[PDB]
Amino acid sequence: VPLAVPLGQTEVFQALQRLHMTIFSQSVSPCGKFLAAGNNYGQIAIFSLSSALSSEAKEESKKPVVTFQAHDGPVYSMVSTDRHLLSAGDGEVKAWLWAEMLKKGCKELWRRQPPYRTSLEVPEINALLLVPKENSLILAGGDCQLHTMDLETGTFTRVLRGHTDYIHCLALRERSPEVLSGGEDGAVRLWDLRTAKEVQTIEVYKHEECSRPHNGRWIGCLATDSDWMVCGGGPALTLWHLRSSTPTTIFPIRAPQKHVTFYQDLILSAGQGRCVNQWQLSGELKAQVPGSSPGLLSLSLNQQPAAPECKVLTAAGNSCRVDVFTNLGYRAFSLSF
Amino acid sequence: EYLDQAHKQYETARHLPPPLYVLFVQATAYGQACDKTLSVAIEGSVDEAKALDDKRKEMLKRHPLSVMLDLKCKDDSVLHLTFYYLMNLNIMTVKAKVTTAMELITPISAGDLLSPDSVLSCLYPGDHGKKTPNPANQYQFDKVLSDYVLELGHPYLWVQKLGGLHFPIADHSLSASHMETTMKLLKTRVQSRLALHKQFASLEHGIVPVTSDCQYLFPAKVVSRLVKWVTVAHEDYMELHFTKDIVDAGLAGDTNLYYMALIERGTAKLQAAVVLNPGYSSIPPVFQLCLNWKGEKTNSNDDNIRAMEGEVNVCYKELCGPWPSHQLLTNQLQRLCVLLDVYLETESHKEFPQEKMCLRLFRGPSRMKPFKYNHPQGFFSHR
Amino acid sequence: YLWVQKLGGLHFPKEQPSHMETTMKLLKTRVQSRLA
Amino acid sequence: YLETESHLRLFRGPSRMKPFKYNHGFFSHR
Amino acid sequence: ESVEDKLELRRKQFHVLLSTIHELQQTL
Amino acid sequence: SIPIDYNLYRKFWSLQDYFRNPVQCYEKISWKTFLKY
Repeated sequence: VPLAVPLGQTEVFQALQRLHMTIFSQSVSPCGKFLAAGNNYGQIAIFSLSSALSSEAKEESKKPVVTFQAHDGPVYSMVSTDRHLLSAGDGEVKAWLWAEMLKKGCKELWRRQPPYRTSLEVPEINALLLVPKENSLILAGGDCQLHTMDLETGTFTRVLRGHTDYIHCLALRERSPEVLSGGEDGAVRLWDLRTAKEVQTIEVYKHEECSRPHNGRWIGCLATDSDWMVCGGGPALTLWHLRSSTPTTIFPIRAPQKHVTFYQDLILSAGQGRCVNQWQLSGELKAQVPGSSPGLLSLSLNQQPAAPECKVLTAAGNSCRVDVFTNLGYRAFSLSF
Repeated sequence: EYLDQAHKQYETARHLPPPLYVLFVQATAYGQACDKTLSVAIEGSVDEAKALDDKRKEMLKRHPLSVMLDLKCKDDSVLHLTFYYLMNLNIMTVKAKVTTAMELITPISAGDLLSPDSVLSCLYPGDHGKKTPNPANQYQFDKVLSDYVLELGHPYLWVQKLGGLHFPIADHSLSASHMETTMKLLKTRVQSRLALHKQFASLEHGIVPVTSDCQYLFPAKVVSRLVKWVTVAHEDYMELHFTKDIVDAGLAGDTNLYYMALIERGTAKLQAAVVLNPGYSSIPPVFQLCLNWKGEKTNSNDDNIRAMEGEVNVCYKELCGPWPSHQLLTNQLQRLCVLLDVYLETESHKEFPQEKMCLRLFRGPSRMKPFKYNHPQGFFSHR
Repeated sequence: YLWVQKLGGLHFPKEQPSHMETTMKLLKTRVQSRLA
Repeated sequence: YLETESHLRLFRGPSRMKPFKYNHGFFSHR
Repeated sequence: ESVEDKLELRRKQFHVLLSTIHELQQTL
Repeated sequence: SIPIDYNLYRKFWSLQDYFRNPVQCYEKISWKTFLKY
């Protein structure tokens, strides 16, 4: 079972870094062919996903084709555009080109840092929201404030102040409020971009159907179906009806859930457990597919045009490896960092 | 001389085997060149030098001449090496003996630190002391062992590079640089084992021996203390439920020393399994943590346990001090005591009052607790 | 050379395990041989 | 006054002032 | 300096005596 | 196209080839591959 024994100070240190690695973020290329994984140590790996899914595939094809140090602190969030890869690291966002990150140069385009309260902590950036219909980017983190940045020029337009503690996740549903934000304070807030005000607040811990005071009050994940909402984290995995703010159904699971998303007609979830949780919208546990990590922090559906062969579900968390699901009942393989 | 022997040693060294003669010449040259704290001698009888279990005994035939070199270190202690030769196998081996000037009152958990079976086992990374280097001897023994290893000595690779044997005829140029590098490695190894002996003698009394130099690494007040430090066995290490990752990574080999530390606060017990490989102060000990405080908070169901393991294992170079950095294990244990204090005080609800000046309790997606210490202002930040 | 140090008194170990008159006679033969 | 007397910053200003303002949770200067 | 020269002369005389003893042992 | 797990394909039909010849499950290496697959 111990196949590779390191036998050397550098290789023992590399085995210790791989053993203590956490993969926070995932991003996909504009084509389906590449994957990007953010690191505990501020590194970024680039995964040739089409080469991994090919018929000709080697054991060294499940390795980063380009990995590079990109931030001083951990990479908590990535997002991708038509041409760029935006990565939020220590307290600032860097931008990378997909054409140049495969080459030997690996230079950055810009480096933008939002204005702060000048406290001596240099707060994090937990969630990156890429807004269509206008070239914009929403920053959220330990400043407890939502910053809006233009993508063309590095100017910060709106600052939104509704939360008490820091923010974990953002959302988008293309209507009049159009922006959800959930945080450590325990309330999902709605942020109309035109008036730059808060229009609705849903406190999930106040409702006794959802409370669970043992884990605490923190909202880790949000999801939108433009009429519905899935809110999870500390309290419970709950299905809310927007414009009513009523808890419709509860998903009966013990472990706290760090990420949630809408599938075609399923609910995908992952958290402190080992497995990926597939729910039905009524509230019935359809499946639990075991992964290779003891806990998961990120899911990604690679639903991109011009590459139908790169249509997989990728999962990552408290490990140095990424589980790739070519089908939703079993893992096909795993990409080492 | 009271107000020579080299000629008698040359008349004795006339009868040595060629790898033993090359070792004698290079050892005298290195002793006269740089390090005068070295002495060599030849032990044997010149009359024998002039010249199916019986086949096994005559195959494992020791040459009657052997060489014996001893080093003294700056700890009033000496290391004795005796090199033996096997003319039927073309392999030379070594027996070792560490002796100090004092009585050397040993503790219980010291054990295999200075036990002469496994002192010099992994000078270079690996080499195991077990297997024969050249495969021609493996084919010869296949035509016809560890008890004979304990009886005769260990056939390492560095010993045979000292003799001049090149295994893919003795050479002085092959012995030249390898001589100085291996003597420096022996001088570090013996000092490291004596320092670990002193540290274990202190750690069995529940006291973590910290030096006057390392005091800036830690805060002043500490509440958590070490109550048990007991060496365990390999199989006992692999029977533990919370150490599967070390074994599956390939770090829990046979040639390691396995320890159990137990650190407590009020109804809070923390079991820390420790792996040392014999290249200490160059490769750090690896820790695994299991907190039996409420239920069983282990590495698989908690992320702050994994954060403390990352603060101890991966960031170990912050804890190494000067160039003779043999104080690394005590610095890791003291930091892990500090991390247990932080994990118990900064947990949100109250059996443990929070006296830390952290100024922010959680950050990041994993809701991380502050585990980095800042000395000139004295406060805890996040990593 | 090695014979220079054997005349000087220093004895060094060779790689594989009345000097004065012999060395001076070998010098006497070498000079006559080179002149011849 | 009793704990911060010498045998995040202890003194400032020409009069060497001790931190007496509370922040609801650390002490700064006025 | 005079004491060091006398000690060096005694050391050279002892070395010459040791060399003469070595030459006598080599001749015999 | 549809994404295809080729590794499960190759291991599964190699097991099928092992079913078609039961004599092969007496060596060392073939039996080890049979165990893994």
